[PDB]
Amino acid sequence: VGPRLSRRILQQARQQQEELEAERERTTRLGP
Amino acid sequence: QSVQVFGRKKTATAVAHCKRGNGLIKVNGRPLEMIEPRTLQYKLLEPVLLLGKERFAGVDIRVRVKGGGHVAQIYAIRQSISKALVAYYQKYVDEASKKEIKDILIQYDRTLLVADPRRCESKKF
Amino acid sequence: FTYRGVDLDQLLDMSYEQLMQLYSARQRRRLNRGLRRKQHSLLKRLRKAKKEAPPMEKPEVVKTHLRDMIILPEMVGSMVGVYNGKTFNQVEIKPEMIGHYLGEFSITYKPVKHSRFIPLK
Amino acid sequence: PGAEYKAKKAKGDVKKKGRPDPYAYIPLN
Amino acid sequence: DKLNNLVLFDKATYDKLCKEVPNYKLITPAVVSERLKIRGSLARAALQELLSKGLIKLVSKHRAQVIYTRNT
Amino acid sequence: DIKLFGKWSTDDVQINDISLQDYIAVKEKYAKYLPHSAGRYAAKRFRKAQCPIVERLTNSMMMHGRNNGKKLMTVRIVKHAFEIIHLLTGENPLQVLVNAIINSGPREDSTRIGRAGTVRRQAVDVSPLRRVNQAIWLLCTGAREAAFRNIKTIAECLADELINAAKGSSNSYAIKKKDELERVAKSNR
Amino acid sequence: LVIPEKFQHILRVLNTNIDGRRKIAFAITAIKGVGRRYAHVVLRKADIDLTKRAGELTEDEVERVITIMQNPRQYKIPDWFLNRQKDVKDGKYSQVLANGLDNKLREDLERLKKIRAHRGLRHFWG
Amino acid sequence: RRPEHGGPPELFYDETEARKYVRNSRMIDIQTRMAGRALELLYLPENKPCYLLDIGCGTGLSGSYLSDEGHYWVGLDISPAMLDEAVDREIEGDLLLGDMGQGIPFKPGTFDGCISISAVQWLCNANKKSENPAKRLYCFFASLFSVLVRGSRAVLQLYPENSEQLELITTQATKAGFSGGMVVDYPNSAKAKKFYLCLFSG
Amino acid sequence: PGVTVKDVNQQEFVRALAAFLKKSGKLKVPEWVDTVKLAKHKELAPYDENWFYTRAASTARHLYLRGGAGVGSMTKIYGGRQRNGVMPSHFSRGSKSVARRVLQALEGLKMVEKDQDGGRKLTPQGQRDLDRIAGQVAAANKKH
RNA sequence: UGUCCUACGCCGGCAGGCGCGGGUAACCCGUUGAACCCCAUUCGUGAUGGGGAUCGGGGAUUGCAAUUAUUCCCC
Ligand SMILES: Nc1ncnc2c1ncn2[C@@H]1O[C@H](CSCC[C@H](N)C(=O)O)[C@@H](O)[C@H]1O
Repeated sequence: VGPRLSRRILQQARQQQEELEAERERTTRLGP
Repeated sequence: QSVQVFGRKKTATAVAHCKRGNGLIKVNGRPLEMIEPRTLQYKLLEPVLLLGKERFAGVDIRVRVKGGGHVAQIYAIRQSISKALVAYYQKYVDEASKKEIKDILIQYDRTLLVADPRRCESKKF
Repeated sequence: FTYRGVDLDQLLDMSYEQLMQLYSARQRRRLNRGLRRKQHSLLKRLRKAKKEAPPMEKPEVVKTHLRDMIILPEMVGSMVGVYNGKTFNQVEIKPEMIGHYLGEFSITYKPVKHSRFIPLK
Repeated sequence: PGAEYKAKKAKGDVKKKGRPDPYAYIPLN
Repeated sequence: DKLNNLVLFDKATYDKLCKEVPNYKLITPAVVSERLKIRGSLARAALQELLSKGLIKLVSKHRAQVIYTRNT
Repeated sequence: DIKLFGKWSTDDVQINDISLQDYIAVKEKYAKYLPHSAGRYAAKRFRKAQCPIVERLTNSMMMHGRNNGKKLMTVRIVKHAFEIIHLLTGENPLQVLVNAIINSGPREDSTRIGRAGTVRRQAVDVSPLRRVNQAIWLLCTGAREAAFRNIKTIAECLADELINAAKGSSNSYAIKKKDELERVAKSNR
Repeated sequence: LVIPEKFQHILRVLNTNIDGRRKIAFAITAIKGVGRRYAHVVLRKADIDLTKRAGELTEDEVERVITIMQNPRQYKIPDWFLNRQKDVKDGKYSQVLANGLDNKLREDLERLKKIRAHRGLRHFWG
Repeated sequence: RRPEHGGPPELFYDETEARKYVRNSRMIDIQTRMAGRALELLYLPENKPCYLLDIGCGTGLSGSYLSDEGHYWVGLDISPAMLDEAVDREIEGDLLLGDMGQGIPFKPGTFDGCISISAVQWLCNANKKSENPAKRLYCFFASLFSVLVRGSRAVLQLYPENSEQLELITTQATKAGFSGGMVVDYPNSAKAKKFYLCLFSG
Repeated sequence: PGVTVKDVNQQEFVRALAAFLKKSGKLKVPEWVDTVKLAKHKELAPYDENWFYTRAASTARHLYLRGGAGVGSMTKIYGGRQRNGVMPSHFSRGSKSVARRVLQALEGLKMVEKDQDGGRKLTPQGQRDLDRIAGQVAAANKKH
């Protein structure tokens, strides 16, 4: 395929996987 | 379990994700019949009409496209939909079904599985 | 005479900061940007020439190179010798030249001003 | 064949003052 | 020569439309205006009238071309 | 059945000319849904003979500069042209089209040669591929110069061009231009 | 529809002929001083349906078009939208249409000639 | 490309080419511009109406320029479509239909001059087996030399495609007894380079 | 099981959404609505007299798709081709005040609020409104 | 592409103003929301709602300075 097209394919194929796995306030205190 | 493929045109790259389902096809979150150039609607529906509505009933495909243009994306969408099914029928259905899908899908139009190796030519001094 | 519905006599009473709206957009920007020392000195020289002149003829001619200085309403009646690069043009400032510059009354260029064979043998 | 009307510094045709506007006459045989 | 197509229906040609145009085998804004000598603005405005009155079947609707047909 | 535009069938199209069977490509293997395919039909000699006949029609209406590139507009036109051809005549618009290519092909042409001044003509015969290359060109320039400045839409100028050519009428631009090419060739044996 | 019984083929507005076949938004543009842009907002302020031709407008609504386009400022036509802004002589905002456009243009020519400006001299010589 | 590549003049200048020739802004300009130079090129005396020949008249643009300058003329052309457009323009002179390769059908010693604006080069090509360029050029100039009165002049504007057509026209012209030369206006320009055969009988 | 915005025709959705906003009567329509071009590259004013509602409807629909859009982002959406006389054409943005006054008008409808990391987004009540109207879009079109 | 690219908020109808941030950069502009293209509306063969030159009046910006129109916008 080549360097430029494959870079966009791999980046796009990764981002479709993440929105399958996807389907608060930070802990300011450390001792409960 | 699922299968993750790609199909391409000049710069319009597609990725398709197919798994068990009831037969819904989505592109960028939209159905296959709402993709914007309605003149080339049959190019989106060729792998569905060639194979039949029953053959796609055991799979749900979700396609993402980025880059290219209005008709370059349609040629990449129809490639990765058909290429996703021939990969899914290979790994989880017997090869006899995969051979007969790959047979009738090449004799119609060779660009549904093997990509077009045409890209813009650069200019040199 | 009226200029923008304002006669000459209270236009002479009128100061600079309320002359802003009576001029056009170009002259309004120029007056905000200020007037340099070159045109302050010239305005005094027209004021001096109008001072000592006899009150029944036009004043003496003032020669200058300032082609880019707009004509304020107090300049009317003056004798300005404006230079086109070759000679000084003597222009008498009528009250109808208020919004205009001085360079366009001394034109720096001249107009341009621009038998077939018949065989015998 | 019209060589006296040819402009040296530019491709085209330049007029002369003694002679008429540019032309070329060649007789027959 | 120059076209002096009418911009509104007179009494003679309005009857000529309502008894002849729904039997042509093709009805189009452009083919009506060539024979009835009317402007194309009314040539399409007369056909949406006939469509609402049910005298004509619609074949295609498009921003560039509109195609109409007889009933039977 | 694979139908053109979803409503035109390629089964019933019968080509009457023996010479043009290999080159008018609309039959069961070349039946496609749309005249858009983006196929590489000009990378090799006689590759375009296998191109479907309607795609060659749409590629030839992309002409005269301002329309160079716009193919989605030309497939729009041939879609509307076939729906008018069915209306006026009543049979398959593909059958009307393949009769037009047959009747608009010059069977004999002339070439221009000249050694010194004397430019004369000799009549030569026309290959079966150029009988199609000339026929599509004459129908497309027939419909283009038909309207260009009147209220007639190109969709119904192209329908009125293909219908007249299939009838063999002299009202066609293609038939009138074909016959004068035949008339010059007869005079220049 | 049909021609009304009181349809006008030619309308006499501001001593020019206004064609009645043309649509009202663009038949008004035949008079000078109004264009495709001024005549659209004038017909919007008059509350006149723009689908009508210029021929079937009756004597009522054709006269309130005139008193709008001759007198625009009391119908909220904004000050920037007028062609004749602050005059040289009497600085006020107006919209000159039929002969006022030609007279103001002529007056702007002879003003530049009398003062012998460069712009007025090159108009004279050219 | 060039109009002569299309075919015979009777078929190329058909009904549809005749219309767009009339409404052709470049054609209306330059056809009369060359006819002004070509009428001036034959040195005929002023204040004297003459009788001229308009060979290859076509639409009659060059014919109308003579009539507006006080002359009278007759036009000879081969295609009926350009002759029909000449009638519709309400021209003054007479019109004749015929091929100048077959001869000009007039009595000897008739015309005070002959005018030609872009018609001559249609004889250097023969699109019939019966036609020969050499004999059709000679049958033109021999009949022209008969019909033209002695001492008169014929000025011919023509559009050659190479150097050989200029030669092949000239030798046929000088073999019928004509004397003169070639007048080239702006001989080293491109748009204004016009060729003029000035021919006169002694 | 409920239909969403993406599952229907976007052209039919704007016609339904603008028809909804007009019937509510709570949009704040500015006074210069009948006298302005809504882009510097236009030759004329909009043909439709109620152009503000369809612009308002198309603003909400575009904010649903990609949130965080400001005034500068929406002038870039609605820009087009400026034919610069005899010079070659270029791309020019829309008019900023029309884009701004729409976003103020949607805020008065309690449909749009500002975003802490940028421009504007949709209200949780806003997205409840648009997804309901997509129900009537598909019911009258896909079920007929 | 860049320390000159710009995001966002407010004002004006537009050119354009005021404020506050990101980015020496596969980090911000920028998911570079480009134009033809696609779908609806009006126009209807008319030098016409094609074509825009040449002009008149006004407004805004950069500059020591805009006159012989720096440039941009409106009628
Ligand atoms: N062999 C021939 N004999 C006579 N006329 C001929 C000819 N070949 C061509 N012509 C004529 O030459 C004409 C050229 S058209 C030019 C005519 C004229 N200059 C005008 O513009 O009005 C055509 O009308 C054609 O009819």
